[PDB]
Amino acid sequence: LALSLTADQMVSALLDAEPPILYSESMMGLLTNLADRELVHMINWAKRVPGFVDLTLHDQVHLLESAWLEILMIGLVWRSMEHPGKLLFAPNLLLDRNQGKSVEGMVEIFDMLLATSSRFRMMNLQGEEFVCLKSIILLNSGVYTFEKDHIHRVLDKITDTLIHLMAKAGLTLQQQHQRLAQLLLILSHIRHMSNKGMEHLYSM
Amino acid sequence: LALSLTADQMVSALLDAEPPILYSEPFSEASMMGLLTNLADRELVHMINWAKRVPGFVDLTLHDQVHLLESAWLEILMIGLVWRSMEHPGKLLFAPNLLLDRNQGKSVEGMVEIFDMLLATSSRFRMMNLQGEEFVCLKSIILLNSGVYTKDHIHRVLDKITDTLIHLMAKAGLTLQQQHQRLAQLLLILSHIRHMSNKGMEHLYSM
Ligand SMILES: COCc1cc(O)cc2c1O[C@@H](c1ccc(O)cc1)[C@H]1CCC[C@@H]21
Ligand SMILES: COCc1cc(O)cc2c1O[C@@H](c1ccc(O)cc1)[C@H]1CCC[C@@H]21
Repeated sequence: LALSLTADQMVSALLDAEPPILYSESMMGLLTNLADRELVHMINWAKRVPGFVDLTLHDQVHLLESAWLEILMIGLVWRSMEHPGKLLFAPNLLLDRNQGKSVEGMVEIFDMLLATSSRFRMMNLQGEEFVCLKSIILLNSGVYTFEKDHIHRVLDKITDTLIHLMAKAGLTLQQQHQRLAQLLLILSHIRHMSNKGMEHLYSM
Repeated sequence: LALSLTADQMVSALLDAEPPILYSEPFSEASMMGLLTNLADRELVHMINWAKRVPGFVDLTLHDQVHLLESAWLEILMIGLVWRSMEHPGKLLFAPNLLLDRNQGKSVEGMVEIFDMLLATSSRFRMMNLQGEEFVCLKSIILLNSGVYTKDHIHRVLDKITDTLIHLMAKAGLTLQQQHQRLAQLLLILSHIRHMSNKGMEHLYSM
């Protein structure tokens, strides 16, 4: 199972499962087109998430319907870290705050996205950490609105992994749990952005 | 000065700051909505007082104090609700003289879903053996984290609360591994309370 993998194997597995950075092929049409092409990859990525495929098809689908937008958003935020003030939706679709105002109600979400991006930059989020957070989001957003014990052992597994990475990075015990906490609190914001995002979508 | 408190002082200050449990005054969609809102308005007053006793909160500008309370008040009301609904399986203790089960949620249009979410969370708390000391720490984190990205001072209090939480677990006898694992389970649930607050605002803003 996934419960038997070591911290290094979990990370290595997660890294190798990573989806590719897709390209942007009226504003909304590009984002939905890009988002929809991204969705196909997400699914195949989910199946590579240790612990995921051990669930019933119904649960696998419930977990994806629940977190797909948070997942797209954390990926968006991730590739935007080295472009302060901008959101890199795709290598050929990097938009800034002003371009957001273009669509109705999008400036509020952009600012939250940029803010979450600064936070990651300010924190120096590592790629190894990032893939862990993304998996935690997958297994955690639909888990309370549903197996369950399995999901919780896997989440503890990823937590161990996260801590393991910090230990190796050289952080002290106290820094380790302080960072884990900071990283996890950010998921609340991502959850919040996803909710706003859904509202913005449903109104179209 | 709040950044100078020890894990034990932090706990004491938080438990002392705790606001009181209020009482409410078949239900129709109209009266039930009035009972809940009346209770909420009265609770909000004590929350603001409680907010001011949260280490580092008053050190913030008035504009930031208002932003934090404005974005987190429902999450705070709901975590309090979930907390006092632990011992009452399948029910929500909005107040002693107001314990509603899921069926009394259908009374209001589209509230039964918020109800199921709230109840599930209550189960998770019960299931996790959530302790009052841990509970006051989460509530505080909720307050300070809800609008922090929409600052340096705020993150130190948070780190202070993280250490307290761990401290509480260490004393309880959990191994280092169990400490980090429990810390995560607790924090991942704030993600769900956030969602509930969000669906809650939608429902409230809907009428
Ligand atoms: C960004 O504002 C949220 C947002 C608001 C909205 O009304 C519509 C959309 C939004 O994010 C876009 C997105 C595209 C690619 C990504 O990697 C992430 C998100 C797509 C996702 C679904 C429709 C469209
Ligand atoms: C199902 O609750 C969501 C909910 C939906 C809604 O449309 C209206 C309300 C709700 O929660 C109630 C609540 C009252 C006391 C508490 O301790 C916690 C929540 C109050 C809070 C603001 C208006 C009312």
